[PDB]
Amino acid sequence: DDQVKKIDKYLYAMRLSDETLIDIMTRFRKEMKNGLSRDFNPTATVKMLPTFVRSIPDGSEKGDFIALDLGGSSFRILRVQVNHEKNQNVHMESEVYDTPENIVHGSGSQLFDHVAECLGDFMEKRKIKDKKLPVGFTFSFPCQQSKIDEAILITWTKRFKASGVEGADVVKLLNKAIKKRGDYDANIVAVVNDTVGTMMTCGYDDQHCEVGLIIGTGTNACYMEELRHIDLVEGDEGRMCINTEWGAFGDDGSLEDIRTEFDREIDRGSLNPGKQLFEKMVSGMYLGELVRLILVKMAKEGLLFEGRITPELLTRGKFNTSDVSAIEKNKEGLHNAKEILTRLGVEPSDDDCVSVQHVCTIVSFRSANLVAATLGAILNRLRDNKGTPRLRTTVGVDGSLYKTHPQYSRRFHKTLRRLVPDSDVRFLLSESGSGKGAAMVTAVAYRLAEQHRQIEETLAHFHLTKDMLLEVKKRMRAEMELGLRKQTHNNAVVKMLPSFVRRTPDGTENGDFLALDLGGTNFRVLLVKIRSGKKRTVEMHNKIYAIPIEIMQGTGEELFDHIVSCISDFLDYMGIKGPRMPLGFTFSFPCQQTSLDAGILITWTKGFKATDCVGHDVVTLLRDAIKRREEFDLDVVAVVNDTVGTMMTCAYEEPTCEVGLIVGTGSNACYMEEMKNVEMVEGDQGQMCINMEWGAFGDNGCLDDIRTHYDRLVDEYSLNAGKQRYEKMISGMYLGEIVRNILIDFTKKGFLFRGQISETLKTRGIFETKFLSQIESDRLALLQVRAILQQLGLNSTCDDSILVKTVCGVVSRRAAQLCGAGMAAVVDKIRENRGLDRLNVTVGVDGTLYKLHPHFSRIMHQTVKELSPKCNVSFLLSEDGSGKGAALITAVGVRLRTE
Ligand SMILES: O=P(O)(O)OC[C@H]1O[C@@H](O)C[C@@H](O)[C@@H]1O
Ligand SMILES: O=P(O)(O)OC[C@H]1O[C@@H](O)C[C@@H](O)[C@@H]1O
Ligand SMILES: OC[C@H]1O[C@@H](O)[C@H](O)[C@@H](O)[C@@H]1O
Ligand SMILES: OC[C@H]1O[C@@H](O)[C@H](O)[C@@H](O)[C@@H]1O
Ligand code: NA
Ligand code: NA
Repeated sequence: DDQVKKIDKYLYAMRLSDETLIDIMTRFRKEMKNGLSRDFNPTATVKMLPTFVRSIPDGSEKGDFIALDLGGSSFRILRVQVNHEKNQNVHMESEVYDTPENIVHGSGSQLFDHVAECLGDFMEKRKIKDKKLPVGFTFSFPCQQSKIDEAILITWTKRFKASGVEGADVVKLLNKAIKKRGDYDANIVAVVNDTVGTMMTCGYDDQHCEVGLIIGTGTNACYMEELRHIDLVEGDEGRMCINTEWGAFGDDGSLEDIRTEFDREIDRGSLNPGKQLFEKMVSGMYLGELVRLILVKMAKEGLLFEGRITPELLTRGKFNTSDVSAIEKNKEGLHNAKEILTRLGVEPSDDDCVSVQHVCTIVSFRSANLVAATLGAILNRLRDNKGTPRLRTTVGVDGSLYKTHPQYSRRFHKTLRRLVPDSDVRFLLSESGSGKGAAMVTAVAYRLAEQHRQIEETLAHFHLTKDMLLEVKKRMRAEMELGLRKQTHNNAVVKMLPSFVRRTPDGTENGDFLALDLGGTNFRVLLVKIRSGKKRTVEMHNKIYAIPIEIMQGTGEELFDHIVSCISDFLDYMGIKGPRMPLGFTFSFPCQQTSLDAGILITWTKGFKATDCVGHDVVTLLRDAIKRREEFDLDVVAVVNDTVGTMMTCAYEEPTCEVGLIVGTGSNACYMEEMKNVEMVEGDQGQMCINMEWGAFGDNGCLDDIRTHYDRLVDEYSLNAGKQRYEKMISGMYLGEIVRNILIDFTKKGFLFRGQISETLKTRGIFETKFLSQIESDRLALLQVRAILQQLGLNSTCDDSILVKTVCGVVSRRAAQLCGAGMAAVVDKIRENRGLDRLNVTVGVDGTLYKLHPHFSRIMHQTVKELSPKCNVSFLLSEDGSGKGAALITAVGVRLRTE
C-alpha cells in the first residue's frame, strides 16, 4: 500500500483540496464579471463572448436544414428535418469526413476548400443541392460576433492552426471556398460554439437547461446570462447565451499557483504556447501526454520499470487519453495497463501497472475537479440572478473524455454537487452531438433572416446610384430649359418664374421698411432699418403671429384681414403707427409676376388652401384688407419668394452668393439667370433672379421612375394630389409621412410592433421634422431612441427602435441626395452661363429640416460635390430669416417706385 501512499505525495501538487477548489471557483466568479464589464473586458482572459441566442428551443422550430461541425474530434455534417405541424418528430442523418493533419495545419484555403468540398459531396449524396436549405455552422473556437451569421476567429485552439484565418470571418471564408467551386450554393445562416449547440440540444428535451458543457478534445462552457449584465450588447430586455471560453482561464498568470512543472512542459511543447492554460489541465487532448510526462520523470528517478526507459516512453504522444481511460476501468484496467505499458518497451511489473493506474487517477481526477470549481461558479451566477434560495437547473454535456472515461462523469458530478450543494442540478448528456441544438438555432436565425431580407428589399427602392442621381440632375436641367423658353413654358412643370430682382445688394440700400414673412412655419411681421455708408448697419425686430385652423383654410378676405390685423398690432408694438411705410411681402408660394409689386398666386402649396386666392394678385388682396380696415395705410413695394429673400439676405455680406435654397416645410430654389435666357421677360441685358419652383419637378411624371409605393400614398392623400412631387420627396412636411407609411406596411407584415397598428401610428403628421432630427442623432443610445418613440405614443422595443431608425435614415438620406441632384444642375448651368471651367459659388440656405437634421445638409453637400465636380459650392446658413433680404429688395423697389 506504500507504493500508492507514496505517489499521493509525489504528485502532491496535483491533488487539490476542497479548500483549494473553493478559491478557484471564487476567482472564476470574478473573471466572469471582468469579461462582461465593458471597461475590463478587453483585459480579461475569460471573454464571456455574446452568442446572439436568446433562449432554448420551445418547439415552434420547423423546417429542414444542414448543420456543420468542425473543431471537435471529427468533422461532421448532419441534416435536421422537423415539422411538428405535419406532426413530424425531430429527424436527422449525419456523416463524418476525414480531415488529415496536413489540412488542419495548412492554409485557410486548404481547410475551407476542404470543408466546401465535403459539403458539396454531402449534398450530392441526397441531391439536396437545388434545395435552398439553410446551413448552420458549429465552430468550436472563440469567435467575435456582432450577428449570429458572423464569426471572426479570435484564435485557434486545440489541434488547429491554419494560416490566414485568425481575425477573418470564417463565414465569408467558407462562402468564398464554395464560390470558387461554383459546384453549388449555400446560405450559411448561423454559427455557434459547440457549448451553445449542446445547451440547445438538451434544452429541447429539458426546458430547465441553462448551461452548456464540453469536455472532449477541449473544455468550455456557456450559460444564460441577463442582458442587463452584458455591457457589450445594447439592451436589457430578456436574456442571452454567453460563451465563457473558460479554457483561457489563467492565461495571464491567474493560475500560476495551481499549474505544476508538468503543465509548463506540456505547454512549451503545445501548439498554442501560453494560451488555454486552464484547458491544458482538463481536456482530453492533454491528459494522456501529461501522464506520459509524469511517467518519464518517475522513470528517470527509477520509480518505475527498474528505472528502465525506452525511446517510445520519450516520444511525444505515445500515451493516449484512451490508454488513460482503458487503465482506469474497474475489472480490466491493470490488464490493459500491462498491455499498453508493454507496448511501450519498458518491462512492466504487476507493480508498475498499479503505480501507472494511479498516476492516471490523480491526473484524471484533477481535470474533473477543476471543471467542478468553474461550473460551480456559473451556477453561483445563475442562483444569484434568479434570487431563489436554491438553484434548480439542468446542464447539457458532451465531449469524448466525459463520454468514455469510466470514472470521470461519476467523480465530477459528485465534486460539483459538493461545492455547490445549495442547488439541485441535472446533467443531461447529448447524444445527437450538436446537430439538434444547432439546427434549432438555424431555424430561428433563418426565420429572422427572411424578415430582414424583405426589409432590405423594400428599402432598396430608396437607394439611388451615382448614375441615377446624374439622370435626375440631367432631367432637372432639361425641365429648366423648358421653363425658361417662351415656346415650352406653358407646359413646363418647373415654371422658372421671374422675381424681378436684377442684382444683389449694391450697398446703397438705406431706410426703414416693414416686412411680412408668410408661408414657412412661423408667420411674422418685421421692421428693418438699414443704414449704408462707411459705417453700415442693419437693425430688425419681429413678432410671430399664429394663424388659426379656420383661417389658414378659409376665405382669402378672412386670411388677409387677419394679416393686416397683425400688421396693425405690430405697428403699435413698435410704437410707429401712422407714417406711410414701404412694405416688403415675403410670400412663399408660386406667383406669376409682371413687376416687382404684382404677384398673382398660381396655386397653393404645402398646407395652405384659402378660397378665392388662386388667380388673384396677392398685393391687391393685401391692399384691400388694408383699405377695408381703414386704420393705417401702407405702400406695398414688393412681393418676394422666401428663396429670393434668402439669397438677398446672404448676398448682403457675401457677394459670391447667387443661389437661394429652402429646405423646411417645403423645398425650393432660386438663382441669377442671364436675361437673354429669360425668354418670358422682354430684354436681354443683365440678370434676373429666377424663382424656380422646383418642387413641381416630377409633376409631369418624369420621376415616376424613382417614386415608390410610399411616395404615391403620401401624394395621393395630400391637399394637392399629383403636385409638388419632388418636394414631397424632400421637405419636412412630408418625410415623416413617407416614414409613417413605410412603418405601417412593415407592421402589417409583422416586422414591427408585434404587428399591431397603433392608433397613434395612424395619426398623420406624427413624425415631425423635430422627431426625425432627434431619432437620427449620432451615438444615440437605443434606450434613448426607444424613449423618443414612446413619447410620440409608440410603444417599441430595441429591435423596433433599430428598424425605425434605419427607416428614417433611408428616407432622409434619399431626400438629401435628390436635393443635391437639383442643386448640382443649377450650379452647373451657372458655370456654363459664365463660360467657366471651374466655378466658385455660394448658396444661401434656410429651413427647419436643414437646420435641425444631423445628416441632411452634409449628405446634400457631398452629393453636390460629386455630381458637379467642376463647381466648388459654399452653403451659408441664414440665421436671421428673410427679413434683411426682403428689406434689401424693398429698398430697390422704392428706388424704382420713386423713379
Ligand atoms: O469530439 P470531442 O472533441 O472529444 O468532443 C466535443 C464534440 O462533441 C461532439 O459530440 C459534438 C461536437 O460539436 C463537439 O465539438
Ligand atoms: O419655416 P420653414 O418652412 O422650416 O423654413 C422656411 C422659412 O424660413 C424662415 O427662416 C424664413 C422664411 O422666409 C422661410 O419661409
Ligand atoms: O470544443 C471544446 C472547446 O475547446 C476550446 O478550446 C475552444 O476555445 C471552445 O470554442 C470549445 O468550446
Ligand atoms: O417655403 C419653401 C417653398 O415652398 C414651396 O412649396 C413654395 O411653393 C415655394 O414658393 C417656397 O419657396
Ligand atoms: Na446589455
Ligand atoms: Na429675356
